[PDB]
Parts: sequence; structure tokens; C-alpha cells
Amino acid sequence: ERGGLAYATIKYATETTIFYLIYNVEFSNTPDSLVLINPTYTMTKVFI
Amino acid sequence: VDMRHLSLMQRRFPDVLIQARPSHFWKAVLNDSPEAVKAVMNLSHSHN
Amino acid sequence: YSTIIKKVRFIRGKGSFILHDIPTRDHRGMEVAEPEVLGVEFKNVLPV
Amino acid sequence: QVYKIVKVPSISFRHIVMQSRDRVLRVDTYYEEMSQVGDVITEDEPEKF
Repeated sequence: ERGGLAYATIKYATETTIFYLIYNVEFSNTPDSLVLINPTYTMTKVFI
Repeated sequence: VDMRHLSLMQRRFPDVLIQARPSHFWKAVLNDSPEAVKAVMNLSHSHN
Repeated sequence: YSTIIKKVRFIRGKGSFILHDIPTRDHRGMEVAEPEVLGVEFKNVLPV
Repeated sequence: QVYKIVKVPSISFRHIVMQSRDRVLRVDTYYEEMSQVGDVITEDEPEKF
């Protein structure tokens, strides 16, 4: 809320995920399952 | 033994494990338990 | 004398209070006081 | 009861083929199972951690 102790609050840790993408080749018959409308970016990165 | 090992692991890594009080350790180890023990201990700690 | 006795009665009645369940916060495994329990107000100087 | 009796050991490793022939991917199910059982952690409450 405006004029409080702080402008905004932050949760330092939230839900984070790591994914492994292997597209099925048959799904290329219907490209709508694997095509994005516009180019995008990926932000997070995790090292193990 | 869980209390002892939790204290030891807290002492092992001070930079990445935050500080804690024994009450928090006891609450955490009591939460994950068969709940007959949880119920009787809750009643006892409510009485005294 | 009525003003004098009214003022001393006000002084007596103002300072009679008992603390009960003050708000607290957990920090570094200890208990710390939330800004409103202590009698200092500094809302105006923070943004400047 | 503290332990259990079983007939077959639990699966541990599985494989994925990327339509290719020379190489495949080997993955461990134990890491996935360990990842899926946890919970969101916040520094504010040590008890949850």
C-alpha cells in the first residue's frame, strides 16, 4: 500500500523448476503443439 | 537423535544454513511424526 | 487549583499501562521488535 | 510396521531416445522422486525449512 514502510515486498525464494525438452517427432504433423507466436526469453539457470 | 543431527548440520554450514532456536527444531521434528505422540505431547504442553 | 489537580490526575492516568503480547519478528534465529512497539515515529524521513 | 516386504525392486534408471541411433539419454528416477516430495522454502520461517 502507498506510503507504507516500503514500496514493495519480496519473497526471495519461490517455486523454481528445471526442464528437459525432447519434442516428439510425430507432433511435427501438427505444428501448433510446438510453435510459439513470437520469440521469447528464458531467465532462470541452475547449475548442479 | 534427529535433534542432535539437526544441530550438527546447522553448525556444519553457517553460511548457507540460517540460525535457529531449539524450539523451532523441536516443533519441526514433532510435526513429522505419528500423531498419537503429537496429540499426547500437545495436550501435555498445553497443560504445562 | 482545579486545573492543577486535573493536570496531575492526567499525568497519573497517562502512565499506567501494562504490556501484553507485543508483536515480534524472527531474525537470524533471534527475536526482534516490530517498529510500532517502541515509541519512535520516523515515517517522514525515510523517503528523503 | 517399520519395513516392508516386496517381490520386485523399485525402478531406478530409465532411458530416452531422441529419434537417433548412436546415443540415448539415461536418467535416474530417484532424483525426480526426491525433488517432487519437498516444499517451498522461505528464510523468514526456519521451522518450515
